[PDB]
Amino acid sequence: TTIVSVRRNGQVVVGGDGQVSLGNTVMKGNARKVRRLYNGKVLAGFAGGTADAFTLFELFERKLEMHQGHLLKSAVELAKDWRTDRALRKLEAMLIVADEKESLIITGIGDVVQPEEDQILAIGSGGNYALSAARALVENTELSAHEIVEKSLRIAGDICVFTNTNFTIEELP
Amino acid sequence: TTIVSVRRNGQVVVGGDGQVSLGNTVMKGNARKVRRLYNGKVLAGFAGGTADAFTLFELFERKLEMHQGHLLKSAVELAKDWRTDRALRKLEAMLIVADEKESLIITGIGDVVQPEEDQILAIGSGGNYALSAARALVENTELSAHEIVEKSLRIAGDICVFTNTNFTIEELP
Amino acid sequence: TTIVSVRRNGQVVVGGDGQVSLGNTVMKGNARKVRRLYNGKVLAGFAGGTADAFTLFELFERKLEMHQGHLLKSAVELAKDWRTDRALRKLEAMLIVADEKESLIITGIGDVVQPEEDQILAIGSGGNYALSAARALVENTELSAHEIVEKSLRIAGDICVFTNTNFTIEELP
Amino acid sequence: TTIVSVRRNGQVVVGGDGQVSLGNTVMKGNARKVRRLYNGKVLAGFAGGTADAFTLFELFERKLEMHQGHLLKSAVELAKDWRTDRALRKLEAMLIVADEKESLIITGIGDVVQPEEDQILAIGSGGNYALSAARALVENTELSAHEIVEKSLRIAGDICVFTNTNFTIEELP
Amino acid sequence: TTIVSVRRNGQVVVGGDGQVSLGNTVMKGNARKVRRLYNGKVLAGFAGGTADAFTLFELFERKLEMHQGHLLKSAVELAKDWRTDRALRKLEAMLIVADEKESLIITGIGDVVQPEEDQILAIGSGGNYALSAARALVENTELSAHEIVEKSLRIAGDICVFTNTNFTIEELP
Amino acid sequence: TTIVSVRRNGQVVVGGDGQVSLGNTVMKGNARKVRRLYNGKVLAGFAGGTADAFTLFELFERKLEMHQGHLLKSAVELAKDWRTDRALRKLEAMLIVADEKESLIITGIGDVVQPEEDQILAIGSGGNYALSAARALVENTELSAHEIVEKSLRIAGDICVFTNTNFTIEELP
Amino acid sequence: TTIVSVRRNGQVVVGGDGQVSLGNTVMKGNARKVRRLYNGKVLAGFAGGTADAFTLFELFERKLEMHQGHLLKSAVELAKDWRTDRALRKLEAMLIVADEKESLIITGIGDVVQPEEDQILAIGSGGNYALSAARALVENTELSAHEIVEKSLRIAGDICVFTNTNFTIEELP
Amino acid sequence: TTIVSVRRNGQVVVGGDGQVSLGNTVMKGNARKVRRLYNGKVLAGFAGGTADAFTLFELFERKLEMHQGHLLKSAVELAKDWRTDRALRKLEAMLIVADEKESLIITGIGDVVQPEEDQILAIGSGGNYALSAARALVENTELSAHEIVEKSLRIAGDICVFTNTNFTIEELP
Amino acid sequence: TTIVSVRRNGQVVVGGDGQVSLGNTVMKGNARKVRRLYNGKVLAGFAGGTADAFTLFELFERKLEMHQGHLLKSAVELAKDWRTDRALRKLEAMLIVADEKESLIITGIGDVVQPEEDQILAIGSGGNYALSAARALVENTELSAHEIVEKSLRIAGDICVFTNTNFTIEELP
Amino acid sequence: TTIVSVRRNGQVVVGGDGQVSLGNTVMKGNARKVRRLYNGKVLAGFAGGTADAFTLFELFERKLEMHQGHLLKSAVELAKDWRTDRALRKLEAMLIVADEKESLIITGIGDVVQPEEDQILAIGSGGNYALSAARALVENTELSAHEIVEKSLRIAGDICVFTNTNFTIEELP
Amino acid sequence: TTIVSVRRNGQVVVGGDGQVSLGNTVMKGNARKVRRLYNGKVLAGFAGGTADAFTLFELFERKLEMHQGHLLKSAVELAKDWRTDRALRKLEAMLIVADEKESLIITGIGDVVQPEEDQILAIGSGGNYALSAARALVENTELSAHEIVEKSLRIAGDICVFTNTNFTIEELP
Ligand SMILES: [K+]
Ligand SMILES: [K+]
Ligand SMILES: [K+]
Ligand SMILES: [K+]
Ligand SMILES: [K+]
Ligand SMILES: [K+]
Ligand SMILES: [K+]
Ligand SMILES: [K+]
Ligand SMILES: [K+]
Ligand SMILES: [K+]
Ligand SMILES: [K+]
Repeated sequence: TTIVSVRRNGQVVVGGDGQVSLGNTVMKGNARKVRRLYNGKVLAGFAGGTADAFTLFELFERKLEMHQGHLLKSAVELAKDWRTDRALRKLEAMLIVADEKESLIITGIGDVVQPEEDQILAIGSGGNYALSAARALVENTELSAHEIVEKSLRIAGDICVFTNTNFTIEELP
Repeated sequence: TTIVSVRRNGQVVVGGDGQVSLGNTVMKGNARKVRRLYNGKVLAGFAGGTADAFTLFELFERKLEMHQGHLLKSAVELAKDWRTDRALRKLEAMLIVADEKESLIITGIGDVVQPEEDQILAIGSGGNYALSAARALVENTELSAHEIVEKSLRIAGDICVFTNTNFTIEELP
Repeated sequence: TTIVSVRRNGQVVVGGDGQVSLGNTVMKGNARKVRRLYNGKVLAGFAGGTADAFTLFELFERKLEMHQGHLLKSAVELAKDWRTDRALRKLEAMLIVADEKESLIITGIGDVVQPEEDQILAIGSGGNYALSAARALVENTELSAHEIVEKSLRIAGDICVFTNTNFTIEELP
Repeated sequence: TTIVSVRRNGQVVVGGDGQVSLGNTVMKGNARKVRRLYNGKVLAGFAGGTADAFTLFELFERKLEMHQGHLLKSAVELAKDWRTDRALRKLEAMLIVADEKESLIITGIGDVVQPEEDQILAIGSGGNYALSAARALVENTELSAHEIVEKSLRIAGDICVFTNTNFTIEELP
Repeated sequence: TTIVSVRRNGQVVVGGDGQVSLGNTVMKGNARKVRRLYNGKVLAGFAGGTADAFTLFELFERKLEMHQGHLLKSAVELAKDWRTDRALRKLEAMLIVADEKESLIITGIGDVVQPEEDQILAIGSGGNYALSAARALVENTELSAHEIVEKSLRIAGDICVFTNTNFTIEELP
Repeated sequence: TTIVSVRRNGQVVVGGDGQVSLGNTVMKGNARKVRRLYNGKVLAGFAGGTADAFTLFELFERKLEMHQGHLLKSAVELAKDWRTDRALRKLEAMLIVADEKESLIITGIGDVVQPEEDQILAIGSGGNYALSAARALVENTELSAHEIVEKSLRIAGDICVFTNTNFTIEELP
Repeated sequence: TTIVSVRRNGQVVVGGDGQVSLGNTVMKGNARKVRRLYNGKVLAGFAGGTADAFTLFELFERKLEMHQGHLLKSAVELAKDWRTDRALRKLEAMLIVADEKESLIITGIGDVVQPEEDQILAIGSGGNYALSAARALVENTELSAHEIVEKSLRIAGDICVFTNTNFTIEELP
Repeated sequence: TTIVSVRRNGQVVVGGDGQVSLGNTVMKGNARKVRRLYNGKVLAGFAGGTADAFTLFELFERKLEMHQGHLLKSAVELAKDWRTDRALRKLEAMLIVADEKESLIITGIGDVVQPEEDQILAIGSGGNYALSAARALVENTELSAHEIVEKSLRIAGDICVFTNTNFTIEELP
Repeated sequence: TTIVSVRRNGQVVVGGDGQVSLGNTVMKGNARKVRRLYNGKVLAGFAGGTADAFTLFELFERKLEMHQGHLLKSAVELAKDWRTDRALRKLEAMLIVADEKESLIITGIGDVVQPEEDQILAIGSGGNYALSAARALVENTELSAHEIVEKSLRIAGDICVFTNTNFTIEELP
Repeated sequence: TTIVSVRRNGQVVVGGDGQVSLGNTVMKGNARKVRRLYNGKVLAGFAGGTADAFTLFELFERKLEMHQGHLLKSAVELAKDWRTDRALRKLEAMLIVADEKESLIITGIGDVVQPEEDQILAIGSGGNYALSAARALVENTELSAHEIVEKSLRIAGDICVFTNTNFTIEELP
Repeated sequence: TTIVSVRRNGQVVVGGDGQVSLGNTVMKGNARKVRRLYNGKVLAGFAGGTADAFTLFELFERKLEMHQGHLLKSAVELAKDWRTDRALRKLEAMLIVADEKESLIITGIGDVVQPEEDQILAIGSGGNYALSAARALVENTELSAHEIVEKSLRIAGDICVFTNTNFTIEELP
């Protein structure tokens, strides 16, 4: 799995591949791993099971609702519950969330990670290949966030056997 | 075990073999791995223990009763319970459910999987062999869902040591 | 890797994918795994390292030369040396060889092996997926051996994470 | 794999199935597990790798050449080498050898086993099922060695997932 | 343990050995593993602890009472409670029950199971040895069900280290 | 640990050693592993922790009280609870109980074991050495139950590194 | 396996059971584990493979020959070679040797063990059960060495699942 | 991670690196692991997730408030809640807190701990490298606490693969 | 470790980081992992021990010498020996070699890998991060091979905890 | 095993227990583990097999002969041969040797070692218990070396399950 | 164990502690881990078995004799033998060697490591603590090589449980 997000010139993009694997075989090649949340104002990408994703995206929306739409505050609150609720502790996954203000990785191990100054985030088994390609592109070209995400996902798809080249890409605004 | 499902021309078929292997021997040879649930409106097949499967089938029917018979919603709700409940987490198996609208694989690891455009799903140790044969037949012949399921189960049976030639094939007219 | 061979209507075809993997990552995606030997009269596919393949193919040619083009006798002697010499025993590659008369699989651990009446052979991690698709196509369509190999390689490349869709296909017309 | 040997009324028969399983799939289905050695005066069957077996069969014939064709002496000498040689210790398998006087199982763990008064020997994952059926038939019917071997192999085949219905049966008239 | 049942010429027999093992040692050699239930009309054999058996047999009787002697319905309900209750789920015993109409195996993990056309059933570590001997005897002799069970138990007791030769055999004449 | 019981000429004795070990060292060498229960009418020996013993002896007394002092009935009831209560399932141990009528071993794995006709029972790591010596003495001498228990515990103490020679022996009446 | 030796009133006996096991099943039930060596002047019992036994008994005879028939000296020399020869180090087993002067256990771990004052030795998985019974008999009866060996082997056979009751007993003189 | 604190000549300093790792890769290199609490009067460093840290620091502030700035009492109560609540017990972070009076380490497993006479404290995988460098510098130079923390963090960052050289250093002048 | 090679506009470059690690700590941070061979006409990078590197670079030079300086031929010959020589088989590592004609990865598992059409190769734990960045740069910028190698090594150094930023870069010509 | 030596007031004593264990059972309880060498002038204790000890002691004598009774030089040469010869390297015994001048421990892995100012040495699994008791007795009582060794062996025999209380004690008056 | 080497102002010092730990206890406390080799012109220290170390030291001196006393060449040659020789591969340890020109670490895993510009090397479980302290002292004081080594060994000793305060420090004037 590869999910990568880039923010450039007032645009933020989150994109992912479509491969769901079981052991060394492919169960599905067109999964949609990126969704729009909170009245389409938040982009969310997940590396993990769909049902697991629904439970966590559901709660994150409840956090946004009670926390005035503050991404960081909502993210920290989600992480706290995910880290301590006996039910949620069974959900193994990683998430990337982004809104018009900032981008974050949320984990189930009590961490919420902000990006470096280049504003790029990536998760999944192939995430670091997209991250490497994205940083190269951001630091050496004028390409748009959308174009970098597309090119980075492709590079990750050609290296990671668990990442394919069937992408789902969401942009905001 | 091999369970395969094909949907074509308004017909939905789910079938499986009959071999139950204990250790590396044939425990039973005429198991019934596909069943009709929800007043005969749902087909369900399982790869795993018979007792475990019956437990999950009953729970799924309760989810269907709860969510107006909507398959995807019910499957996601079952996957969530399966993922967190102490007793259900001890239940090892994979499920295929199908009604007149859609087909899904349900897992105990937080995944609910929809088929690709071919509308085929397969599970079990021999699942991928039936999947390969079914995809070849759907894309290259005019055979019916029933015929493809029978022919795919037979091909899987000649390759997988744990898959039988004694099939139970159920269809939703 | 997936290498598959089909013989139909006087045509024999051997084709393979192009992925070379190290762990769960791809080192090369355009590998040619099928070669023409014995001045074009023999098609040879291999799952394994290129150095191993070069060694085994050069040794195989030598044998074909001294057995005046007899594939089976040449293969039987190859397998004999393979299990005899401590140097060759270190080679883990798997091979498929085919001429206008017959098709065979040769490995260092299982000596020589012939196909069933359908004359399909497959090796590599994705082999059985290709085999399942090929058997379905031979038994249910009038497709040529080339068409079947191309379609079976594709089906396997869509299921096996170690097999890709960049194929090299050779045919003995 | 199932190899079984029965001696009755001056006839000595050794037979086996034809299934070679790679992982948990049918690698090959028509293997020849029983062979005639020593100018056709010895029958030998093996449970394990084909290459490994051929290596041990060749070594056994050299032992027979060395010890005037005496089966027990040669088997003990083979067992000793198999037990200590660096390369042979890597060879995993069990063997059954039989001539017109006696039958023996040879192992790589320092054992040479003679049959009980029933004069029956069996090896392989399905060996004990064939052993049970053969003992029942020798003690309760007047069937010949050949018939008992065929019927015992078939019974083992319905129980052991790794045993085939394609037999090679050799007899010493 | 080895429990085996054969039905022939209007006679049904269930018999078992008497060894109770803890690790690789024998705690008891004269255990009675076959009992007469439902006032003598039902033969029941079990592989497992005596406390577990007492629990399951008392529960089975209750069901036979409310199902007016119907073995299958009683067994199906037994298996339902077995997988339903957390208390019963802890019971790992395996059972064989037989009346003048039919013979069945019941386990906590595989629910209820019926025999093949030969009407032989077996459970316990030595079960398959008894099954192999019994199938050979049914298919090749005119022996009574009692004779076959006695001879099959003996063959299994001579192969399985956890089965002995002190048998308890019950017959429904 | 070694606990052994012999019943001879109207006398029943239960005795045990005094060693409590942790890993390969001795924590205590004078533990009292045999106690008198039910108004001194029942002898009880335990292989396991003291607190574990107290919990189980406590419950067994409650069983005797509600089951009219019937040892077998009380033992089966204790085993059922021990086998299924989530709390009791954590207690790992074995027990021997004896009254003026009979002797029994109670386990936490759903079994209650009665002695062979020689009326000797033994548990603990050294139990089978005392059992061997006891059977030799019972079958070949006229020694009293008390003397055999004492001599058997001593023999076990000289063989098992986890059994010592500091005994606690209770007799009834 | 159980081999036990007792020396009483000028007679020394070595006896063993006949079971050869592979995993949890019996390969042979009438093996002869005790032999007479050195012109019938030495008794030898072995727990291990037959071929392994032949190699070691062969060398021990060579030691006797060059060491004037001195058992202890010959035993220590055999142990030294067994402990250090790369070939012999592969032989896993234990031996008991006895002559008219003394009895010894020889191991492959650089040890030669003399008996306690009771002059009883035992090896094999069931050896300590025969040892316990033998010591009880020697210390409490007037039975002959032969009778004690026979009764001890029987007691071990009823406890150890890897020891049977088919004995081979040799006496000297 | 490496967090280290040194107190010298009325100055207390706490500093840490900025690497956040997941497995053997870096998720972030500019993390701020040292924060100013209690309106600037308390320096706090942490090894662990940011969500965990936010939780523990908010809880610590609350305690400082009710203990009127008493670091030790506040830390002791923090550690009490940490091991008491099942929610907090899931938090694995390690903390270092320091005010103008004293410096302490607090963890969920080891409660509160104070420094040795040199007043150096360190946590994180690289902690002991920083501690070793700091002890050498305190005992052999006149360097300020700030200089020592900066130099010790650098030495640790050059040895530990999970610690980098992007430091955040806070001082209480 | 990260070694990466790019060939662009008649220039070929091989560069690597300087970190040598033992477990999770750094043994050396300025290792030179790229050398010039064959009279400075060949560039060689290695991921593995220095002594191991010297042995293999030494042999590769011997191959060049006897094979007229043909890189591919020399590489295949080195791989064959490395794959089969008992001494060389102990050397675990990966190598990249380049001359004015082509670039290759040589492994000890019988493989020699040529680059894709972009002519980029990379090995080491961080190799795929440099590979991702290099491909992004080659496909989207006009930067020189030297500049891409430098920027790619840097990106890999910021992600892989086992790769640092102390580079050694060689260019040809 | 426990061997301990104490030197006090011109007396040196070496004593050991008598237990020989195989796994968790006792093969012999009256072993003599301390011997007088060099015509009575050297006391030698050993933890290990008797064959190993015979080998090492005969080799040690030879060295004492050529070093005219010099214990240290003889021991240093012994240790040299021990780690030099592939035959001797297989010997795992541990030794303690003492003469009227000094006491030393010699092992195949740690060469020669001398005692601390208290002149106590101990080897064997129970060694450190004897050492702890001996150090307490030397530092706090006026007891003779013989009394201390006897009392320390007893304390160790009461704690270590592999050490018994049948001691052999030798003293150089 | 902690061995550390520092070179400064023409002085080269190698030192180590004296603790040898067997299991988790202090086997010996005054080991001599640093030795002078090659006619006193080379200093060598080891982390690992004493016997193993002495074997490697002897072999190194032979390499020095072979290569005109050149340290690096000799170290690389030793590393090559250590890497491939069957017996030497069983030798677990790390070495530090130093002469008047250079210092190196030699490993059995194909590595020969030179120090960074600080000219410091350290090995052993406590090596990195001594390394940290030595680097702090070399970069921030004017202490001599000898003083830094002693002070670094002491700091390591307060942190590593396996490192002593009894040092052997050798220097090359
Ligand atoms: K991919
Ligand atoms: K099958
Ligand atoms: K693929
Ligand atoms: K089968
Ligand atoms: K048995
Ligand atoms: K004991
Ligand atoms: K037995
Ligand atoms: K670092
Ligand atoms: K790094
Ligand atoms: K003891
Ligand atoms: K220490």
